[PDB]
Amino acid sequence: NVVVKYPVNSELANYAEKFWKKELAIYNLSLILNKMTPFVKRRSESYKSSLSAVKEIFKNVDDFQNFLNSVLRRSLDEYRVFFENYERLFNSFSSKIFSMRTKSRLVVGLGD
RNA sequence: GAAUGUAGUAUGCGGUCCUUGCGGCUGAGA
Repeated sequence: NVVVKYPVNSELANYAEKFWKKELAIYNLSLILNKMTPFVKRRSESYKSSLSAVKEIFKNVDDFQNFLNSVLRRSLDEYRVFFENYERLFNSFSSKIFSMRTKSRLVVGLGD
């Protein structure tokens, strides 16, 4: 088995533990990713806080992706109204709007 | 040696312009 420890303060430690086990719903992806980092420990006597390490605490990679997308999908309404406002911002200035699909995979901000 | 008063350092002024979080790495070994 594995042991998961959270470097966050008390109370919030238990709440984040409940959040990661899908016991309680999470609506903000940035918050759970950043301020609720799980330190998954493998058979080694260390707590690796890497994305590969935190992948282990799930059933598999597909469960990880589904959980992340479900967390993202909860905020769909607020993001929709925000996108409507942003599009209204575009229409104010005489701007040109075009839409393109990701032909291949895309990753921005890999180096932060 | 004798015999002040009256008075806003104020009026106008965008910490802005130019800068890809990029570079490199076999989900493989039997």
